[PDB]
Amino acid sequence: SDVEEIFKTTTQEVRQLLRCDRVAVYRFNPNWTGEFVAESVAHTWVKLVGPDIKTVWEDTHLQETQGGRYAQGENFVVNDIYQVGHSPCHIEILEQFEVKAYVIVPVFAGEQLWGLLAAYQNSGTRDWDESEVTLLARIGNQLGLALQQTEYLQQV
Ligand SMILES: *[C@@H](C)[C@H]1/C(=C/c2[nH]c(/C=C3N=C(/C=C4\NC(=O)C(CC)=C4C)C(C)=C\3CCC(=O)O)c(CCC(=O)O)c2C)NC(=O)[C@@H]1C
Repeated sequence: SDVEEIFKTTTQEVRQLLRCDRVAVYRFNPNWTGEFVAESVAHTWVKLVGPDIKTVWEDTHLQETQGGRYAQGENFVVNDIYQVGHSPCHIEILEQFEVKAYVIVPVFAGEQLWGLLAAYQNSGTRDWDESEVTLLARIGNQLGLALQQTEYLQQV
């Protein structure tokens, strides 16, 4: 799968586009277990996707709801995870990644929702601007097209 290389080089660019620290690719497996296939993070932090690589995130919330609002292709922007009035758990994990805000856009590739595209930036208690959110989703879907193209070519 050389297409991953294409993702690697682009994920680093979109990372700078939204002035983010790290940008993760979250794929939905047949069991919706939450597999991270790749992430572009500054060398100043832990890469995460290195020792184990397979970073699973079993979010029973999104699993039971089959993606929830994300299933309808709706994006979500969190300017701050605390101020939003969120419930316990999920937040504890995010705080550990040195992040307090993020943006989630849906990436469709193939027949269903392939995965989500999230970008985080050193806490970042700022407002996610329209210019950033809409471009992130655009590139996300754009990358999914490369997945389709490669699947069409059937790289063997
Ligand atoms: C402990 C209680 C378990 C848990 C519960 C829980 N989750 C949510 C809400 C959300 N879960 C996600 C999932 C993700 N966010 C990411 O950045 C990633 C990596 C890409 C994943 C997998 C999301 C986005 C939400 C918010 C959107 C939504 O609600 O659909 C809640 C509600 C309160 C909250 O939003 O924090 C609860 C109670 N979460 C876990 O991770 C534990 C398994």
